[PDB]
Parts: sequence; structure tokens; C-alpha cells
Amino acid sequence: YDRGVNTFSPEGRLFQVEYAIEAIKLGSTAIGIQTSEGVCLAVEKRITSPLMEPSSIEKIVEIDAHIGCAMSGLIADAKTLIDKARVETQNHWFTYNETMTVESVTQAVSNLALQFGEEDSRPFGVALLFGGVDEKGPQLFHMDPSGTFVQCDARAIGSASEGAQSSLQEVYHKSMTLKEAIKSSLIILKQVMEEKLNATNIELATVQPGQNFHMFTKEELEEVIKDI
Amino acid sequence: DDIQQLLKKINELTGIKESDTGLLAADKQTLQSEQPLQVARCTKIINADSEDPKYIINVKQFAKFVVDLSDQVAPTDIEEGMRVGVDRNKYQIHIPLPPKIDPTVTMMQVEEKPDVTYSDVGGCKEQIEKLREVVETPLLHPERFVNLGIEPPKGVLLFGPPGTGKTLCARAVANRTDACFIRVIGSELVQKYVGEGARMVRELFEMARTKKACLIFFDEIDAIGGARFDDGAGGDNEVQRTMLELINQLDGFDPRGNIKVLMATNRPDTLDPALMRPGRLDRKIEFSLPDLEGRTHIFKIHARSMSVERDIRFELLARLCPNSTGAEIRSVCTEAGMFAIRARRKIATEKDFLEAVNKVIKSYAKFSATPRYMTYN
Amino acid sequence: LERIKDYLLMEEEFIRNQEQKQEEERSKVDDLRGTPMSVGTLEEIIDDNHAIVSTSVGSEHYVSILSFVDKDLLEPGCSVLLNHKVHAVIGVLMDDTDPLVTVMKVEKAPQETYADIGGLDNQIQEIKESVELPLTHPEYYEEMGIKPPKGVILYGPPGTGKTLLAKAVANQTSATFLRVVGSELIQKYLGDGPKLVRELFRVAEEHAPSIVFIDEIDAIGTKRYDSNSGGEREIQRTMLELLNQLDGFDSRGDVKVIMATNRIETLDPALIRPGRIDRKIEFPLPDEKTKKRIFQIHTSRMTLADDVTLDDLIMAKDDLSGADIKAICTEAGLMALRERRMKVTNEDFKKSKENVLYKKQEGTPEGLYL
Amino acid sequence: KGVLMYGPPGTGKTLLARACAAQTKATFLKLAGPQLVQMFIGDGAKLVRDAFALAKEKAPSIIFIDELDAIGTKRFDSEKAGDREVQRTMLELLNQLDGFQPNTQVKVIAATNRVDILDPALLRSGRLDRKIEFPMPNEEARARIMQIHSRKMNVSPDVNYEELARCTDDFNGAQCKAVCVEAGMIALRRGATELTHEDYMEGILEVQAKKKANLQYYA
Amino acid sequence: RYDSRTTIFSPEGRLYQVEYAMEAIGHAGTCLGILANDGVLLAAERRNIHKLLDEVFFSEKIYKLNEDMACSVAGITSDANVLTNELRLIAQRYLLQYQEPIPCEQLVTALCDIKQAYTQFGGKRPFGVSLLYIGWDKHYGFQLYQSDPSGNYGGWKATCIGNNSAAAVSMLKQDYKEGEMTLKSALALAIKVLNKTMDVSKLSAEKVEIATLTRENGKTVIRVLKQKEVEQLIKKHEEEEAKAEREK
Amino acid sequence: KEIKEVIELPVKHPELFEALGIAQPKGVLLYGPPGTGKTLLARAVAHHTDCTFIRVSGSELVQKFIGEGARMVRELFVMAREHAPSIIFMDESEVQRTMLELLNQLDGFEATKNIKVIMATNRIDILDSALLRPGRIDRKIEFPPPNEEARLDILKIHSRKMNLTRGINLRKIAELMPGASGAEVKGVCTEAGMYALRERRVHVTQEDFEMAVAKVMQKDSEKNMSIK
Amino acid sequence: GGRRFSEGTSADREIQRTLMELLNQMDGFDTLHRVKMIMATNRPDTLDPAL
Amino acid sequence: SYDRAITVFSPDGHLFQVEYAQEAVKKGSTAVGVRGRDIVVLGVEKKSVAKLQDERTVRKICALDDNVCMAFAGLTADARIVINRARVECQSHRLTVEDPVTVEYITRYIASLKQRYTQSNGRRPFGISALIVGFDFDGTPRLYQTDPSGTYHAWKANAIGRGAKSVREFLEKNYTDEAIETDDLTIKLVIKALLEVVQSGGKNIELAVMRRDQSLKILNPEEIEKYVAEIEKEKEENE
Ligand SMILES: Nc1ncnc2c1ncn2[C@@H]1O[C@H](COP(=O)(O)OP(=O)(O)OP(=O)(O)O)[C@@H](O)[C@H]1O
Ligand SMILES: Nc1ncnc2c1ncn2[C@@H]1O[C@H](COP(=O)(O)OP(=O)(O)OP(=O)(O)O)[C@@H](O)[C@H]1O
Repeated sequence: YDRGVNTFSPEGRLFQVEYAIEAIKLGSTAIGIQTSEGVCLAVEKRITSPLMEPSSIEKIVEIDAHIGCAMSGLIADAKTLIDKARVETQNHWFTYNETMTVESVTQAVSNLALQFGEEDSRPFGVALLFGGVDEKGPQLFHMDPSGTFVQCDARAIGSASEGAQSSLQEVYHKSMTLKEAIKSSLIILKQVMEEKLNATNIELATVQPGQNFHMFTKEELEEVIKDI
Repeated sequence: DDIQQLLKKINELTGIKESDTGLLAADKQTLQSEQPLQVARCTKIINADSEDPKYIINVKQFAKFVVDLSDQVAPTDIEEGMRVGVDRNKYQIHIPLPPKIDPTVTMMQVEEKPDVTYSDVGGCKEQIEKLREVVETPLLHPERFVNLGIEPPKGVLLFGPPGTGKTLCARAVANRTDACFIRVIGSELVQKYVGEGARMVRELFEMARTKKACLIFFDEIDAIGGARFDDGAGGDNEVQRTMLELINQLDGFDPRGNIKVLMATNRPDTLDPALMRPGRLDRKIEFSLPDLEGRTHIFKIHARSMSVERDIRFELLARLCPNSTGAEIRSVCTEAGMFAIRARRKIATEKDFLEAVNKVIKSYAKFSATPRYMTYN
Repeated sequence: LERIKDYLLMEEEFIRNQEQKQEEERSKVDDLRGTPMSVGTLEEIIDDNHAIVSTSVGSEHYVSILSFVDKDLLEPGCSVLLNHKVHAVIGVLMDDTDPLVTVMKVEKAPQETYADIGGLDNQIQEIKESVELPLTHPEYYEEMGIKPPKGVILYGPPGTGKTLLAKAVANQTSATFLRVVGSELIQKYLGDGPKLVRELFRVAEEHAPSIVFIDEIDAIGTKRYDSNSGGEREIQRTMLELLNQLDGFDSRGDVKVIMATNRIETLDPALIRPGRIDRKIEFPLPDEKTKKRIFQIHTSRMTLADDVTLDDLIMAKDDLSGADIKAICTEAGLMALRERRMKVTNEDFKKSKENVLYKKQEGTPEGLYL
Repeated sequence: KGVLMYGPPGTGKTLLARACAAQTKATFLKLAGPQLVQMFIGDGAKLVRDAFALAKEKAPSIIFIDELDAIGTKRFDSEKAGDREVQRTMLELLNQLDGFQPNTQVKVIAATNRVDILDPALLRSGRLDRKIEFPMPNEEARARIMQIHSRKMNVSPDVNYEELARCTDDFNGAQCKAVCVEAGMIALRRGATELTHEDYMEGILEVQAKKKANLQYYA
Repeated sequence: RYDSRTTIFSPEGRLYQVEYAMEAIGHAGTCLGILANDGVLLAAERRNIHKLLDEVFFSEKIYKLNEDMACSVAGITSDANVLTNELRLIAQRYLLQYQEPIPCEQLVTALCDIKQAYTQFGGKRPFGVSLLYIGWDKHYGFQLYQSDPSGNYGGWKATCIGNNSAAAVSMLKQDYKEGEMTLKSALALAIKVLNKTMDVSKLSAEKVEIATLTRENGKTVIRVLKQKEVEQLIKKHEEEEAKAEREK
Repeated sequence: KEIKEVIELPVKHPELFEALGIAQPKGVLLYGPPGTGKTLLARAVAHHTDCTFIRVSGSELVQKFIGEGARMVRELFVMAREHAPSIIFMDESEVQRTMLELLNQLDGFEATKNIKVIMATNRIDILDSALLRPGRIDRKIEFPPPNEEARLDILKIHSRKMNLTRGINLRKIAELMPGASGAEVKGVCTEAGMYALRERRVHVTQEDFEMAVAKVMQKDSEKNMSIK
Repeated sequence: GGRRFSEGTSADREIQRTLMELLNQMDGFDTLHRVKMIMATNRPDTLDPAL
Repeated sequence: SYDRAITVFSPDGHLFQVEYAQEAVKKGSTAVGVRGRDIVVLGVEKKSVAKLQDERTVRKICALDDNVCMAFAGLTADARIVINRARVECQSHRLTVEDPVTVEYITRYIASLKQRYTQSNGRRPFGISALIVGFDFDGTPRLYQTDPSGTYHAWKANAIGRGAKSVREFLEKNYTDEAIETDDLTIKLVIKALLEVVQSGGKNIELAVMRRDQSLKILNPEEIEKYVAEIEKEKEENE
């Protein structure tokens, strides 16, 4: 019983990809917001130990100079998709003199989102949020281990993403601005979290057209923490 | 040794010369008038004969007899299967009495009214209204059902999360019952012998039919039976026959009458469609989690019976308890009260509510299974 | 020794225990009673001064009570006294004290009180405010009007002192105590466990406020036997009768449900939920300091010179228990009486130390992955 | 010799016993399954055989049988276990129903809900003669039953029952009865007037309580 | 539906084929390598000592593997022959590689990796064989190692075999010699070891085997010694039993 | 002598135990091969210490003599306190299960001791290690198979009270036996007496033992399995 | 008839002794004369090999 | 759903064999390791010599490169495979690039190979947890830990084996900033952790240091006996 990779449910699909989407929820949360001024993003680090060095844990990584990332779940598998995705974009620049568009990056990862094979290995359990600025301006993306990718206006993941997405739908509209989405985003963060909101808990990822570089805020992050 | 042995010898010497120092008409004549009364051995009737009594009767064990009534009877109501009074010598019948009910199944009538109020099951008001409509409205006010020519439902199914109020609704009706409420555990049909639970269902509905307009509650119906499993081993059999006997003696071939059954389970999936079909149970009134300020209503229920700080809120902890059950809610409210009992105080504080939220949800909803690994964050 | 005082007080208590008309209307009631007072069994009670009874073979009668003892003492399923003449109900009989009571209702406060502890006084505080304070001083519950916690779970390593704490609360008691071993709930019959639950907590309910303690309750979920008819679909139903019993209806009452396991992971989270058991209590192996307290208790009434340090028995083995320390004491006594001495010297604690710690202090068959 | 009622449990098999027992005036007799197998061993032989004596002395005997598969079981040879008295009462029913000493006055009707627990010897070729499955109300019988049960209530007749039987797929007459009764109580949610079409619509909406909104991965 | 464990942990977290393999190891004959500086020795126990055999093999537990190295063995015989032919293949390949003999340690760990790969992956029956290692090098001289099915090994001076040899190892700790390289005192000590632990009455030479490995000037010769000196070791050790009963 | 020390000294001298103030042993686990006098030992000790020897193995008969087979075995505590010099013996997880609960309430949850249980079996490991807690089981005593001199003395006991031939030897036979039980030697003696009886004699010759060792020799045979 | 159980239902004991009435008394030591035992069944696999 | 195959997940998505691989790690021998500002220092406990064997073969601490220092958890022979594998890997990185081989790269190798090794089928995963000390980039002291899942992770101090949260809580009760850059107080810190060993036997302690430019220096159980002497003497100063 517990029909894995080669048996559908009698109604729907895999009891194992259902276990992977199930296995997303144990991870910490992250909220990216596509502002037309530039996609911002944040994540809960959930630091345990005092010895636990804060910059040792990464959630936002820089695929391309205007492309950050955000993970949810299985760490080194996600980082494998990071390094390989950076290779694929480097192939697109290598053969096209130009950046791979972020949606086509997500389709490139989303090809082997479901290409798990133990014959002819295991499926993955990590959900992904992608921040970029392509030729169509800012882009905010969300895929899943099941490969069903969708562009999202502002997406919350991980733990407590129900109330995070709900309150996000309360605070969100089309003409949101950058620092508005930043301070509102960390409002939702210190709502959904359990720890005291300090510099250690979170980190930012800010891509803009004029600020394609530097999907980050460095210790003025602390200043925006004391701005609320 | 000298203190205890000497004091014990002193107490023993005290008890020794103490042991040596040691050396109605309430009804009595009426009982003496009851010595010319009669022993009145009750028996069991097989059948009568035509135009004459000529009654044929076993006692219970001895033998079977053609006998006659005494002439102090109502000579009509000496019918078949009727436990009646019979003389030791003359074998003459005196008075029919109601027969053997059961040894231990009389002991599941509730015979009381618990004080669970409809106001205390706040947060499920549609379930309250539909349960009010099925149970309370026909049994006390048949003012619209009969006066248009429609029927009330006879069966209502209940499930939900554990800690939602199946107990609250089942004991909530019993406050305002206006009916003989009857408790049924689904494991009550766990007997040893073959078809004994069928006899249990027999005397269950015989208790249901004598009294009119009454209540029977089914609780944990999973032990009563899941499905119609078939194998070459002979497994779930007495449960199966008792289950089908509960269907047939439930309803069909002259239905139950003016009795209502509420069923309840936690696994509504693994049930049989002979139970799941309507006619048996019409409104499948399910239960859900408190997802809104119904949580704060339950906080008002679990906070009104205690002195608290007047400057507290409940929506904050309600947002802190999204997926919580009301039993967990009462553990938070009464446990914060236990922090106030650890204090010398008399009114609890919102900080004590933070002690109970931050104590129960973190030390007894995350430490149950211990995580000793990060691997995720 | 003082054996003259002990045996003298024993024989004095025995003879004093062995030291165990004017009323005319009482003799008239004795004349209303027959000299062969027969014994009957109630079925139902009819209010017209006479009811229906049941004989030994089942001859059943509408007979009256000698109306000086009360008919409110009579309940359906009570043994009565019957006549032979009109078979009238003579009077109330004292009820049958079954082996359920004479085995399970422990009348004895068994052993030492809260000076038998090591690494405690938080869990003593939890059993105190969770059981003893609802028992002895439930006036704070008048001061606020808040429910007590219902159930207690003891869990940890074996030999920790779950037995010691159970007999400590069984010492400090004023409620009727019951003890059940959790391996006793599976028999060679169909439908026995649930009946044991119903009559068990029925007996726990009828007498008084009571303290029900059941130990090793995990031995119904992880144990299998060929001495079992049916199987997991009878064990599950026994867990369902314990389920509805523990979270039943109609004002459960002052019956403190206290249960003890070793492992915690294989248990029902529908039984771990609050409402059934509100005080889940961690039992660790406390500390290396109150080791010396358990050495002080377990060596407090034995002849013993100095000859040792307890730190020598602290920097020896990481886990710690009254089962460990007590086996050091008893095995050290076996070495001492083996060496026909009193005032136990160090080498008895040395060979007792190695004998106890090797005795179980080991692993699997060496090497492994040290 | 014998009429078998099998099929879905909502098609109505009590309806033909109550119906043809209601119409015909012969000696009608009922029977349940687990009422036969008793606590002691062999009482069902007494009960079945005395039932055959009583119906035999009441010659136009119409015996109805409810839950025949409750005692009708594909038996098994094994060790360590076995519930045999089911087959004892069942073989009492078989031999005392048919075989040696045949009768010409028994009339056998049975009603089950599943089929293949039964032995092939239980029907074989006329232990029960007729093998009568019960179909579901296809389209017109759904609105027919809705007309039968909606005959009693007071209706504001702006209701196309063929819309309702056309939209409702694969119900029984009990679920159509639930549509009509719950439609009456939805009309009683207003409480003012008679049955509107929307009352039937929302009563249908309660009976179409399949609401498994598990539309994931399917986008 | 036909899978054994062969690569999986027991439930709680222990191991299955390793423990049962060690249980196969304990039910075998007994060998030993003793403390010697000027060489090293091996005692051994003959199994299946029925008389109608031929005994023309001259080496049953002993395997002189390359030039100055041998190994007693305990476990499945022909599986062990696979491991000795593979072992001589490995160290002989090292001798091809450098034209220099092995330092023996990377050989021992190499064979531990050979069995160990069967422990991790390719779920078959692993080798339930533990076996000795004697030898000599330019870095530590004469050596003693113990193979394990777990991929583990021991750099010993007093080794261990299974059920017949636990009392022998307790005799090695309680009667542990140190400092003397005297091979003959090690022969009387080993004659005491096989005398008590080997339940053969009066220590028959046809139930035992002894062979040594000494240094000779650059050769490091291997004395697969014959039976008559074993016979005078029997009479000599029973003379030591007479010296033991002088106190009576 | 070990059982003298661990069992007779509780009977003979509680004053020496209570003199230093120790806890006396209460459970002695005996292990070894069958036929090694597992029951003869405890019956001889209970006989010469004057304790009621009890053997509760598995029967509804025995449960009917304890109670009526109603609920449990613990009325053995009643018949053991009322016969408080009580030595109990048990056979080879059901008997061990009953032994588990009996030891669960006799360890400190009882009255005046000299109530001791005794089980002799092989296969030490299949019973519980929590049963093998050192505060529960102390003296696991082995049973050696009888050696040449031990089968010689067993031979002299089981052969001494018979009618032997004038002119006889026994060490020859003790060297013929490669290991027997306490009762197989009795079969050698009695069936060798049958070998004299079929020769119409009552004196048992050496040849009768030569055919009797040939009779008991059928226990172990079957060579050409000299693996391991 | 049956075959055998492992001592399950207690009434099957009386079934077994009632069956061993046939198992002895069809054979006994005193044989039967002209007693033609005609047998009928549905599945003869479940019978006792004693029969 | 079951605790069998490394491929399937639980109904809440778990890998019980990774969890069981952490168990023999937690039931392994104890070893500690800290970084000094210049003199990084570590030491395993529980040497446990058994009177009849050599212990240079059971040495649990080695080096891949001279800048780096090896330790592990769990069992031995799988860690031997990882060590010789990473000798091939560090030596190969040395062959490709003439850099000194970095701790971050080699721990990406080990954690990555342990990860994909756990991914592959019918292959028993490594039940180890390595402790990797390297002071390379201008001698910048670094220490990483690994995981049976294969997640390389930096700490500032470390303790493994049985009671790792206990001795780790001692290092939380001992984490002074001045213990470093007073490398003799780092020596007293290592003697404080070996003093806070679960047995603290004094002879079963094996320590190794490096001053980020030196080699792996093995200590002596007489200097360490002087460290227990100044430890008990400093305890007498606290008295
Ligand atoms: N909505 C609610 N409002 C108030 N109290 C609630 C609510 N839901 C649950 N409770 C609390 O939880 C209990 C309600 O009974 P509960 O729901 O546990 O019965 P149940 O459904 O039968 O649970 P179970 O199937 O586990 O026996 C009471 O202790 C009550 O105080
Ligand atoms: N053809 C029909 N005409 C009218 N009403 C029908 C029809 N079929 C079903 N019904 C309705 O649906 C119900 C089905 O009948 P009923 O439930 O009494 O028998 P049944 O339980 O379905 O038979 P069974 O379950 O043994 O197959 C009846 O109450 C009736 O109102």
C-alpha cells in the first residue's frame, strides 16, 4: 500500500506529490511583493541558537544580477536548482548575449520539477518564489514541486501562509509602492511570527529597474524595523 | 526504640484494661397484616384459547401449564407474552405488569438533565439552527410541519474535528430536551455472544416505542460497523449482523415513530451507504473549526465564569489560535486561570493568557513529538 | 531487645481486636424476620410497598419490605433478604465485596511520603496543585471558579520512580485509590476489555472521590499475543471504550485519572489532547546532585562508615535512577554480607559498582561504531 | 420457487413488500436476517422450522426476507476460527426450504443490497427462481417519483420537474424525497407561501452535497 | 514481495546481517596471534578431524598471502578463499605497482572496504568471516590485525575469536605477558590457552595447528612448523602441568 | 551452593539481612539446557527448606484451583501469603507475561516475604530486558551440561539402586556418553535392565549398557555436515 | 461435520464430540450390518479427514 | 509513510531513515572543537584502551589538506570512505587549482555527495556527522559541521556524541569573547570542555591543535594532566 511514484489515487494523483506539497508547510514563511517600482521580498530565518550564525542561513540567493530567489523546504535540493538554474541562464547569455527571461528560467527549472526517476531520483519537496526584472519590468513568480507554475502579484508561502495570504489580500492593491509594501510586508511578518522582530529574524530582497543590482537591504533593514 | 516501643506499650496497656473495663414500630403490625398476603409468582404467557381464558403459561424454567385466571383480573389484557401475577397453589392470574426490559440496558437512560446550554456551543450557529429545526421544533411545536403537510427529518449525522461540540450538542439538547433522552455508546454492542447485540437493538427500540416523542443518541458509531467486508476468514461478523439489525430494527417495515436519533463519529468516511442513505439520516450536519471571532465568543464563554482583568482582548489570542479546538481553548482559559491560582491574585491578566497560549501551544503542541533537527529552515 | 514490646503490642492488638432483651419492638421486628432469612435479588421496584424480586433459580415475586430499613437503600441489582413464608423483603443486606475491590482498592498508604524523592519538587508541585490542591484545598476554585486539571501522564526511562511517585501519592491520599497494570486489558475472550472499563470506572465512581492510577498503558498498543481472540479490532474497541469513558458525558466527577508510560510516541494523540489529560509531565533523569540525596535515602538506615565519596558514583555513569543507586546499595550489601561485615567499605561499592553497571550498563555486542 | 430482490439499497425493496402485501390479501410473512441466528447453538433451526410450520399451516404463505445476505455467506474451510451457526441456520433454510419433502404453498421473496456474499447453492436454479435486479430511475422516473412525493404538498406549480430530473443525475427515490421534503423546509425558511421552483433548486443543492472542491493540480 | 533487509537498519536503529554474521563467526574454530617481537606466531584449531581424510593440504586456516604475511581465518571457507585470492590479487597488484610489498594496513582497510561495500549497497549476503593478519614491515615490524564484517579492523597484540575464545581472551588479559618476545613461552602460554579453551582431551596435535613468521635477514621466513615439535610442546606443556601439580 | 546462599539464607536468616539493613533477593532466573535437573533442583531445595513448592504453568485447571479462572492469577498471592514460605517454579511470552505482572506487584507492593518465584529455561534473550532490570532480576544462574565425571556421578545415582552384575564398571560408560541429561542416563540404566530381562536376567551386565548407549545414541547422528 | 478448530467457539466442542459420536459409533468394535449410510453435501472439501 | 525506503515520504512528509541515520550519530563517541583566533583546537573523548591492541589505527582525527582538520560522528568505516574520498577530492582540487583547498568547497563536496548519495537507490546513507576545521583565507579560523541529511553548517564552537546539547549548553555557559586572542585561554577553554566531558576521565581525552600556519599538533596526557591540575586549582580558586 502507500502507492508511491507509480500509482495514482483512485480519484486524483500521486499520494507522494501530495506528500511533497504537504511537506512544504513545515518550512518557514516568505513574502515577496511585486511592486511596479520593484519587487521586494522577505523571509523568516527562524534562528534557534546563539551560536547559530545568522548570515550562514541563506534564503534569498542571486541567480542573475537582477534575479533573486526564495525557497521553501528542502535546502540543498533547492540550492542544486539554484546552481543549475544559474548555469542555464549562463547558457542563455552564453548563446544569446542576453539574460534569460525569468519566466523561461522558471520553465527551465519547471521542466525537471517533475522529472523524478527511479527507473528509465525521488521527487522534491521545495516551493519557490522568484524575483526578477525582465524586459516587461518587475516579475514575481511562484512555482511548486508539482511544477504548476504561476506568476503571483504578492505571494506568501510556508507556515501560516493562509492568514498571511489573506491579510495580504486585505492590504494589497495594484498601485502599491515600494516602501509601503516593505513596511506592510514586515507588519504581516511580525503578525505571523512568534519571535521578537529584530535584525536577525528577517532579510530583504529589493529588485528595481534602477536598482536591478542589490536584492538586499544592509542594516538600514534595522532602520526599517525601527520605522514601524 | 524506647520512645516508640514504650509509648506503644503504654497504648497497649491502655487498651488492655479498657477491654477488661468493658466487663421498630413504624409498620410492624401492618407487616403482621401482610403475613396473610400472598407471594405472587409472576410467569410468562404463551397463548390463550377461544371464547374462554384456558391460558397456557410457563413460569420461566419449570414447565408449561394450562391454567386459569383469578376472577379479579381485567380478563382481556392477559394476552400473549405478558408477564402476569400467578398464585403458587391455584396458579391463578392477578395483574399484568410490564415485562423484563434488560439487566444493564435500562442503565443507559440518562435519567437527568445536564446543564449544557445552547449559548455555550457558540460559533456553529447554522448547526444550532438546523439542529433546533430537526430536534426542538417538531417535538414541542408542530405548528408548521403538520399545518402544511411536511415531515421533520428523523435522523441527523454529526462529525467534525475532535473537540468541536458533539458532546456539547448532545448534552445541550438534554438541557431543553422535553423528551426521554437515551445515551448510546457504540461499544455497547461489544458483547461476547452471537446475536446478543441484536437483542440489544430489540430492547433498545422496545424502550423507544413504549414512551412517546423521545431521544436516543448514538456515540462512536465506528464500532457499530464500517462496511460489508468479505474475506475467506470469517472476521467482522457479530458487528455486521448487529449493524444490519440496527438498520432493520431502526426503520423499515413500520418505522420508529416519534423518536429522534443523532449520530456522531470522527471518521464519517468509512461508513456503509445503507446508513449514509437518506430516510435513515437526512441532514448530515457536520462540524468545523472555529475560524473567526466565534473563537472570541468561546473565550467569552470560558472567561465569563472567572474574575479577569477588565482591560483584556480576545481577538489577539484568537488570531494566535487559528486551528485550535474549543477543548484547547478551555485548556488555555482555565490554564491561564491556573497561572492566576499560582499567583496570589484573584483576577487573571492578558499576560497570563499569554502564559497559557505560549505554554500550551509551544510546550504541549510542539514538544509532543520532539524535533531534534533543523533540516528545514 | 524490643521484641517483647513488639510481640506484646501485637498480641494485645490481636486480643483487643478479638474483644468484639431490653428493646422489645426490635425483638418484634426480629419476629417479623423469619429464622431462615433467605436471600434475594432485585429486578424492579414498584412504589406500592412491594416490588418484584428474583430467586436463586428465578422464581420472582411481588413482595413487601419490612418498613423500618429504607427502600432508598434498595437499587436494581442489589442483594436483599427474603422470607420463606410470604417471601417478603426482610431488609437491606450488606453488599458483595468483589475481588475487584479487595484486589484493586488499596487500603494501605504503602511506603514513604515526599522524602523519598530525588530531582523532584517541580513534579511534586505539579501533582500537588493538579491533584492534591483539587483534593485537599479546592477553595481557590471557589475564589475564581475555574476547573481543575483532569489527567496526569508520567513518562520517562524505566526505574525512574514512577513507582516511587505513584506510591508517594498513594501515601498522601484521602481518596479511594485504585491501581491497574496496563497489560491486564487483553484476555482470551471477545468483548472483555470494554466491560473491564465499564465496571472498573463504575466501581471508581460509586464509592467516593477516587484516584485511579494505571501504569504501563502502552502495553495494549504495541503488544501482540496468540492468547487473544480477534485482535487489533478488539484492542481498538477497548481503546474506544477507554476513549468514551475518559471523555464521556454527564459530570465525570472527582476521579483523578493518573497514568504512566515509558515511551510516549506510540500513543493516541486523541488521548494526548487536553480535556482528557491536562498535565502531561516530563520525567527526565534529574541531576547528578540529587544522586547524593538518593544515596542518602537508600543508605540512611544502614550501618556504613565513610570510606567513599558519592562523586565516585557520580563520575561513573551518565543515567541516574533509584534503580541504579538502589542496586548499588543492595549489591554492596550482598558484597558486605558476603564478606560477613557491617559498616560497608569501599570495595563493596567498587565491585557492586562494576556489577551493577555491567549488569545492564553495556550495549550491543561491542565494536558497532564506537 | 422464490423471487430475488437485489441491486442498490435506495431503489426500494421495502416498497414491494409493503406494496404487494398492501394489495394482496394472502398470508404475508416477514423475516429478518440476524433475528434467526441466536445466542445458543441450534435455536435458528427451531425458529426457521417453526416458521415453516406456521406458514405451512397458513397455505397462501408469502414470506418476505429482509437482509438475506446477513445469514447468506460464502463459507470457508480454515483453522483456528469460524462462525458456523450462520451456515447452520442457513442450511436449515436451504434443506427445509427446498430439496427433500417439497412444498407447493411457500412463496419466497428476498431483499438484499449486495450480491456475491451468497452461495451459488442459495439460488442455484430456483432456490430463489427469479433474479430481479433493480435499476435506478433513469430520467423520467426521477421526476415521476418527485411527482409522487410532491403530490401531497401544496405547490405553486411554476416548476418543471424535467429540469430537475434532467439536472439531478443518478439519485434514488429517497434522495428525490429528500429534494421534496428539504424543498418544503426551504420553503419554510420563508414560511410564507407554497413551493417555488427555487425551493426545489436549493433542496437539490443540499442533496447534491458532493462538494469535494479538491481542484488542485488541475488548474 | 521477496525482499530481505540486506541494506537496512533494524527499527530502533541497529543492524541485522552484521549481528547474525558475528553469530556465524562465534560458532567456529579458534586461532590466535601472540606477542612476539622477533617474529610472530599463530595457533589454530583443526575442524572436521575425521580420520578418513588425506590432510595433504598443509594449510587449512593459514594463508601465506604474499611473502612475509599470512592469515588465519574464521567463517565461510570458500567465501574466504575468494577473499584470499582477491587479497593476493590486491597486494600482488601493489607489488606490481611499486615492486614493493604492502605496508599491510591499506590492504587490511581495503578488504574492509570490500566487505563494507556489500554491507552498504547491493543487498546480498555479506561475508560472515573474521580473520587474522600477521606480517612484517619496515615501519612497525611484525604486526597483528583483526578483520571485521563491519568494515572495522584491529591493530592487536592479543586477538579474539568467537564463543570458544572469550575465555581465551580473558586468559590473555589475566595472563597477559609483556616485554618478552620469547616464542616458546608464547607456545606454552598458547598451549595453556588451547589446553583450557580447546576441549580436546590432552590437546591432540591433529586437532590443532601452529605456524610462525620470523625475521631472517631480509627474507622474513614463515615457519609452517610440523607435528613432532607440537608433540614435544604437548609433553612439555603437560610437564608444565606436572609443575602445576607440584603444589598439591 | 548458590541457591543455598540466595534462597536458604532468606529462609534461615532474615536477621542477618535486616542486621545491616539490605533488601533480600526475590527473583532468581535459572537458565540452561533441558534435562539438566531444572525442576529437581528447586524441588530438592524447597523440600529441604520447607517451603510450599508451587508450579503454575498454563492450565484452566490451575486457574480453577487458584480462583475459578475468573480474572487473573493474583489469588496465588493469597495462597502464597497464607503459605508465606512459598517457592514457585515456572516453565518456558505467556507464562513470562504472567511472571511479568506477578513480579510487577511482588516487588515492594506486598507483605511478609519468603515468597520467591523461580523460572528455569533456555533462550535468555526472548524474555524482557525490562524484566531483566537489575532491580528486578539478580541471579541468572547457568546450568552446565554434565561432563564425564558429572555423568559418572549421575550414572552412579541412577544406577546405584538397581541390581547390577557382580563385576561392573561405570567410568567406561561415563566415557561412552558424549553428554546426556539427568534423565537420559536413567533410560540407559532402566533399558539396560530391560536388556537383562530379555536375557531373563536381573543382573545388568556391561553389554546391556553397551546396547543401552547404542539405544540412546540415536539422539545425535548424521555426519557429512561438518560445515561450521 | 466440519474439519477441526483450534479450540475457538465453545459450542464447537460439543459439535466435535457429537461428531466423534459418529466417528466412533460408525466403526466401534461391533460393526454394523446392512446399515447403508448415504451422504450428501455441497462442498466436500470442508469435511473432516477423520470422516 | 513507513520507516523503510529512503525514497518515500511520510503522510506529513518525512524521511525516517535520515532520522535513523541521526540516531547512531547521536549514539556515537563525543568530540569537541573550537576555533582560536589563531590557534584552532579540538579533541575527541573516550579513548578507552583495552590493554591488548594498538590505537594509532583507531585515530579519529586526520587531515585532508594541511590547512584543515578532520573529525566525524557516528560510525568509523563510512567516515573512512568519506575521508579517503575527500583526500582524492582535496588533492584533485589541489591538482586543478593551485589554491589552498577551502573548507566551504570541500564541505559542499561532502554534504553534496552525502545528499545525492542519500537520493540514490538501494544505497545505505552515511550515518556520520563531520567536524571540519580550516583556517585558510589569511588563516581565518572556520569550523563547520555536517548532517546525515548532508547539510554543511558553520558554528563557532562544537560538541557532538552523547550529551552534545549538555556540553553545548556548557559552551553556551562558557562562550567568552576573550577565550580567543589569548590562545592560552583557548587552551584553558579546551581544558574546560574536556573538563566538562561526560566522563571527564583525564586519560581518555585526545586533543589536537593548530596555530593556522602550523601542522596538526598532538598533545600529551601529562600536559593535559597539568591542564586538569590547573582546572582543579582554578576550582580551588573559586572555592
Ligand atoms: N465551540 C465550542 N465552544 C465551547 N466549548 C467547546 C467548543 N468546542 C469544543 N469545546 C469544548 O470541548 C469539549 C466539547 O466536546 P467534544 O467536541 O470534545 O466532544 P467530541 O466531539 O465527542 O470529541 P471526541 O470525538 O474526541 O469525544 C468540551 O470540553 C467543551 O468545553
Ligand atoms: N419507484 C419509486 N416510486 C416511488 N418512490 C420510490 C421509488 N423508489 C424509491 N422510492 C422512495 O425511496 C425510498 C426507497 O425505498 P426504501 O428505502 O423503503 O427501500 P430500500 O431500503 O431502498 O430497499 P433496499 O435498501 O433493501 O434496496 C422509499 O422511501 C420511497 O419513498
